[PDB]
Amino acid sequence: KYGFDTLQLHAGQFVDRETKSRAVPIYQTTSYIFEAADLFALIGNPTTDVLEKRIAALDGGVGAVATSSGQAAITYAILNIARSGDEVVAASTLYGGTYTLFAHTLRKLGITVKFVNPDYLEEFEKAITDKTKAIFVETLGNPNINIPDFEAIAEIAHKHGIPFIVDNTFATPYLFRPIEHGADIVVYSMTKFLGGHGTSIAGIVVDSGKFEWNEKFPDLIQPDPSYHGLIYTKEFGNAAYIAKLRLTLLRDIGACLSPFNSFLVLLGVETLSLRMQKHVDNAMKLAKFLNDHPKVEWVNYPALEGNKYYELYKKYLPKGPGAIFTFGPKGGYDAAKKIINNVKLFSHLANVGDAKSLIIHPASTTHQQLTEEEQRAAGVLPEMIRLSVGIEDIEDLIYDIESALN
Amino acid sequence: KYGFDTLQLHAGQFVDRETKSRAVPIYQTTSYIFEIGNPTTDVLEKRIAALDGGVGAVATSSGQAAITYAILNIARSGDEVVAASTLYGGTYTLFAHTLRKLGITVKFVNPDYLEEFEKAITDKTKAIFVETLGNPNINIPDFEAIAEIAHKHGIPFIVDNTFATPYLFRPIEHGADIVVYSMTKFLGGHGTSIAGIVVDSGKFEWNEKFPDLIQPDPSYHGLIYTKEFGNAAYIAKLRLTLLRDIGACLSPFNSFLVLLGVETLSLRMQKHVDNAMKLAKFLNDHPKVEWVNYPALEGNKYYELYKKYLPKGPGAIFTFGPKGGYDAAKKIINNVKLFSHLANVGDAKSLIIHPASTTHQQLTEEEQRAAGVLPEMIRLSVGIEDIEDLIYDIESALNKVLE
Amino acid sequence: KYGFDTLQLHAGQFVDRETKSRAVPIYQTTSYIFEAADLFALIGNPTTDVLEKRIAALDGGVGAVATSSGQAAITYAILNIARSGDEVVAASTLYGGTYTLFAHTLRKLGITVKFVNPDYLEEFEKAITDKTKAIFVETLGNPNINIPDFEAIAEIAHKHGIPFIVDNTFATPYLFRPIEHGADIVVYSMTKFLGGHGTSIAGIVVDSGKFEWNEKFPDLIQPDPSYHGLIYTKEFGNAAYIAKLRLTLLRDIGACLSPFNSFLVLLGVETLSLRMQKHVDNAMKLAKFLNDHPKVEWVNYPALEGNKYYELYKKYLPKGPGAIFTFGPKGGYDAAKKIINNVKLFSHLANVGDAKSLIIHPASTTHQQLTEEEQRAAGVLPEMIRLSVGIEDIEDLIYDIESALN
Amino acid sequence: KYGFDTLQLHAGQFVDRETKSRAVPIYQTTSYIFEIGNPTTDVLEKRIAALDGGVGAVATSSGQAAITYAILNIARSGDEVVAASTLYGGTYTLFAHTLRKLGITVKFVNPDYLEEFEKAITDKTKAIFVETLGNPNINIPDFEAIAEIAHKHGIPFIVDNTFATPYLFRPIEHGADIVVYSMTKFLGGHGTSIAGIVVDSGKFEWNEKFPDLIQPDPSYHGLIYTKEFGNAAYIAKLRLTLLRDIGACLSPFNSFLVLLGVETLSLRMQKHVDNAMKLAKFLNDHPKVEWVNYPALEGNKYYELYKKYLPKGPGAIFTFGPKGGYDAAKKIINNVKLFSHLANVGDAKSLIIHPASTTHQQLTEEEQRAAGVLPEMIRLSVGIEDIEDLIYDIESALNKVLE
Repeated sequence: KYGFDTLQLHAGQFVDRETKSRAVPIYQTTSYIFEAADLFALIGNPTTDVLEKRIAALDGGVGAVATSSGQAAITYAILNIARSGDEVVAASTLYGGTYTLFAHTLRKLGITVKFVNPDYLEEFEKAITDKTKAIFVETLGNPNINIPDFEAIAEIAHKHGIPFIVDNTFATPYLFRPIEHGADIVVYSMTKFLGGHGTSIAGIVVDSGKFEWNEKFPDLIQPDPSYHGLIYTKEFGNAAYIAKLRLTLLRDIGACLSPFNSFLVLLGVETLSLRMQKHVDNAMKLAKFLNDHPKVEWVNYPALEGNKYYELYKKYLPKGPGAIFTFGPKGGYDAAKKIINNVKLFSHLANVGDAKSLIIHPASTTHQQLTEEEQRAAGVLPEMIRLSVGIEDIEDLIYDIESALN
Repeated sequence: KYGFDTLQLHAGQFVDRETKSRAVPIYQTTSYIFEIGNPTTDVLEKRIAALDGGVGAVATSSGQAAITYAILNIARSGDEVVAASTLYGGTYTLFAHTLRKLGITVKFVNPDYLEEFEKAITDKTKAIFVETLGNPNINIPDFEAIAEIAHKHGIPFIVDNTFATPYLFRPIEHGADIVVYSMTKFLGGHGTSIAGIVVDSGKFEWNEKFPDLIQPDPSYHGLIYTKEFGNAAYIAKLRLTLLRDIGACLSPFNSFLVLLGVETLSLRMQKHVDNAMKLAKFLNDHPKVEWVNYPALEGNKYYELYKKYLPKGPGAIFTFGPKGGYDAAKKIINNVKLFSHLANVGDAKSLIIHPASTTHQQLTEEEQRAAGVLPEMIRLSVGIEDIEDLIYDIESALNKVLE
Repeated sequence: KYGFDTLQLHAGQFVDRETKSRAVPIYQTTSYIFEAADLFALIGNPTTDVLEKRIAALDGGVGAVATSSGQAAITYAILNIARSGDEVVAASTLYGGTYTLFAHTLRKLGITVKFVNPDYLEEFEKAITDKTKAIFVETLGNPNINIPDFEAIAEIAHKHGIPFIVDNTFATPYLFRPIEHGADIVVYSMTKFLGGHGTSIAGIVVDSGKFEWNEKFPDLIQPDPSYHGLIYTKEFGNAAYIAKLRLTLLRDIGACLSPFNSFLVLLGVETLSLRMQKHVDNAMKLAKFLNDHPKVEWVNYPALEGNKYYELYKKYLPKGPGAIFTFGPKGGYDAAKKIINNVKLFSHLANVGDAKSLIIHPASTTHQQLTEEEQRAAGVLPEMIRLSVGIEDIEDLIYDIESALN
Repeated sequence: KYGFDTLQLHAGQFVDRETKSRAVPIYQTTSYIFEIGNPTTDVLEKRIAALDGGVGAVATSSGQAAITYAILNIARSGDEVVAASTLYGGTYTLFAHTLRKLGITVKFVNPDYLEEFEKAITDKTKAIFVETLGNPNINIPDFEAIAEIAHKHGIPFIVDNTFATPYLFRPIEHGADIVVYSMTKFLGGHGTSIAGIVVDSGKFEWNEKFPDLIQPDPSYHGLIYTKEFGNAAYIAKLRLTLLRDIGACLSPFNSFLVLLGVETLSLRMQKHVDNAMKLAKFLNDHPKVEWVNYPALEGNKYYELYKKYLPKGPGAIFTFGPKGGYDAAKKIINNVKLFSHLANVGDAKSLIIHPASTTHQQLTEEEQRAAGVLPEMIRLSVGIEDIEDLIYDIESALNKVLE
């Protein structure tokens, strides 16, 4: 039973018996020489396999599959247990890319995603049908930074015999271990905080090994004709789901992570606890600064007294409810734009989860094509600025924003 | 108007206005500051487009992803694709299992029988799909003939050109509308990087069978692709919808490494087919070899189609069968010192596999032969080694086999 | 005036005007297209240039040249101001690679290095001649972890008109800024703590711009015939030394850093303050644990009350005197070897400065070919174990060593 | 006993017993656990050794470092080297400035005059140094003749073979004892990675002039190199002393990228000299061209030496001079669209420079000509583009020049 800081440094890392190299070698190879039939009768990469086993260990899961992106990890997590004609219940407060994946791309493939408001538990239960195969929520939703009641939602999932999937991108295992709170599957965009340096697009699917695969999931308990009548729950025990994801979806769609990307993401995971503790300390200080400023109208961060999600922050995310929060300057839309155009240290771009501090005015950029009614419905107000708080000196971040506010 | 060797080295490559670097910088970044795609990857997309005579291309994380994207861009649950039975094992499973689960029924036809294609097409069919050189029979389909059958029914002709590359065959010149590659193989050429790509000709006029291309897309703010992008509608939809939503994107580093391979494509591919033909000949005359299946051998069913569609040489992959059966094959596999025993093809290095004692051992002798795998079949991917050393290595192995 | 944490993240990083990429692009290129004569009439790489400017900023210097290794950085730092027939005064308590460079490789090139005992200041002064061109010391010497009196040694250097060069590899700018204490040139093996992940061999030379180049350094104040009578102190102002190092030694010997290596080292520098604070907190706790253990004879770490360098730790290295220290188990040579062979978390290898914890018994490995008299003279005792304390959980490192001790 | 194309692809490359990966893994590590060098870099060292017929090689961070190491391994303060005057500008400055400061006097001789070599040798001389194809005159020295002069005086013959590579010339077959390369150039071939290498023949018997090789080394625990390593004494000393002490080591990543280039060396280098010769011919007949200097042109002073030492083609670099002087040269440089204006050579891409208006503009017309740079001299590095496109680009540029 090693601590978090040991595990983020060492977990899944065997020493190569050829060279004995201390660093993980970059196995930039398409293929491997055979001993051959027993390999195919029962793919992967040895660099990636370290990152896979490391994330599994940090979340306390049985195994993981890395993918080329967060988007591909989400796609794979659903398509592994949902076929044409099936349904998924999802929180409405999703990442834009997740919404369009769910509402459009998947809908065309015959998977119907029913969006509910995650603050209302009755709405989850009321949306479940015979066809429903999973409940999906984000740890901290977009763009509102809402925290769902994980245990309550998990009780609903399990009562109906479906898995609970949590996208934990905004927190990482350092701030929240969804499997400790009823989650059966965890997904990340490792592109964001897990990777940490804005270098490498990557995703991963983590299986708890805690879900009893039932008659609602026949492809997991019945002969697979692609592997000559292999039963995943017989051959792979509690790891049936993640084995099937590798052997079917990674084999067939091939959203695979380059070993070079796995390598770079591992450099980030090596410092995860250190980066994430600095992220949250900086976010809370900057949130408390803006929430007392005369040029600021409102601040939306769960750790601020009065926020609807304050009691859910203290229960589920005691170390800090991520490092992303929104605020509204006084002066509306035109004031927000002046702030974007006057910051010198915050970087103006659409992404979150870099070591560097990030700013965006979604109403003047990402959401500019939509009406204000459409923007408000999507959780975007005219004055709303989103911060992704990096690991710079907090005095420099306060100075930069305070200077723009003036 | 530049020639193949110039484009393979220069096409899609701008000089950066910051540094003016002559090499393609590796933009290993997640994000860009404001005043989708990647500038390293962009060079490779334009380069493959230019080499095939296409209007544009989208890079993917694998050939498998390129094929998936290429179909999913124009087919949804309840639609159909007509594909050749002669598919790489991974394409067959994608089509017959994964796309089936997504409610897309793929109808398999014997690509020797042009009529078998016309029969398989229905109202709901959205494309015809074939490989230039089929797995594992090394069969050349009648492209022009199949393209006419597709165009008669107002649907695109999709060609997997992995085994040929644009140097040996440009499917667009012979009626293909979309071209897909596993760049993992010969385009890459060095066995380092897994990559795919979809290439749009921009020749096909999209109709009422492809509504998401001619009608407004809710997915991208009520935009019409044919209106905004003209002949580039298909490749734009693929990027803006599937590459965004499913995100099977290619590493900038992998793009860098595939570009390095593409700079020598004409050079490598010429040596490949020069080595492949000499070795195919050698084995065809050897008294311990029962049969060799390579279309450039006189008597092969696909010789005229080689001389027509693939005059420079019909790829560098062929299947030979030793007198001696499974045992002889196993013995040759276990005795080669230069040929590398693995499951991939398309490396600069010569590769060998005996599917019957490896990949296809779980199937019965009957189930094997039903998938076009003979018990005695050895597949070769012929590398750019000295042909004398390759002949010697195989001849040395053949001398450990009985008569 | 930005803080350390901002500078380690942002310093030297311009946004590319082509792509606007937030991450530093890897410019893996041998050459660049011309506008051409004015370029050569007045080389480098744009990825490396970020790392160069970043380290200069963290040390408060005027500029830096990255090299292929710490060894090449030291070679370049001496050869830039010392020719055949010249001399250097160096502390005896040097890295093995530095000693052999100084005693053998350089001696053959006609540069005579006079070794003094750095604890005795009179010995520095007594070793200086008309031919002497520099004093060289390590921040924390090998293998004894000795701290020189930087200011006192710097007063001696400057009294005689020679620069003071400090190898700061074991501390990094987070724990010690040698230029604040009289140093004119700083060198690092970025291979070690600066890089932080045991991935990339790299070195760097940092010029203070604070040394008035005098008649003892004619190549810096007189026409250079290689650049058609260019005078470095005229053309490059206070940056004469580092400009000459680039234009002569990097051009002629070509110990250049791959842009890929510069990239990876920058990923490490991004988290330098966070990694180094964890390194020192872990080292002090493990040092205090061993220094009170009944199975341990002695512990040599400056931060322990009683150590000769305790008063010099508190003055020069208040945050913590690096993360490398030696100890002697009771039971001598054979006990030390049992410890090496029984640790499961500490990695057995010759290097220092990884995120991972490192152990070596120099008398049974690195120094095995030498006599005990020869070993003792080199500062190696039979029982001496060297630890490089990583950033794992301190409970796991204590458990691992405590288990071996038993 | 394998041929060049097989070795360039396979030599020095083991299958890893952990993963059995077919590609050379990138061992981007500082350190290794106990039960100097790098296993990625090791493959490249053995591969270049095998290609030249050498006993071993040491990779360096640059050609400049390889040359430095190669000299410093057998010379110290107070010694001498005899080098050709015809050196790449960087070698000249290393020799005449940096090595001078380290008390090593380099004596420069006109390599056309075999006698000028014998005169320059003294008691204190430790090597003879030349480039296969000199800069910028493209002169071929009489290797065998110079090797005899070196061996008569009991000193090694060192050849910079950067411009040829082992495919076009193996200096060891013509009397060289040490071979150095800038792998940055043609060995690399893709303009991505700066790298050098020293190759030891193991043919030279070290004598009392080289004491640190025949006597005990204090530096490495009183070991004698000739006793412990036999014929590999020189290359072992270089690794164990200079690579350790000065640490100009090659990135494992750079080693990976140079290996990818070396896999196609025979293929690229053949196209280079096929393009170089056609274009040299074209310019030699063009009425706006006064002179072309390439040894494969009949009438050139080095034609017989080409036909002897370099039958496949005397590299792909040559100097031409337009009728019109400095101005015409500047005009051609400013009008080319395919040739890239930069200071390097040895890329797959065609390169051009006009040293007189660029690298050598600070010198007077007199000081230029003294360094073998004519005011009208244009140097070309001829790439692997279609020769038609290269001819066209130059002809197009020549049509913006007056008569």
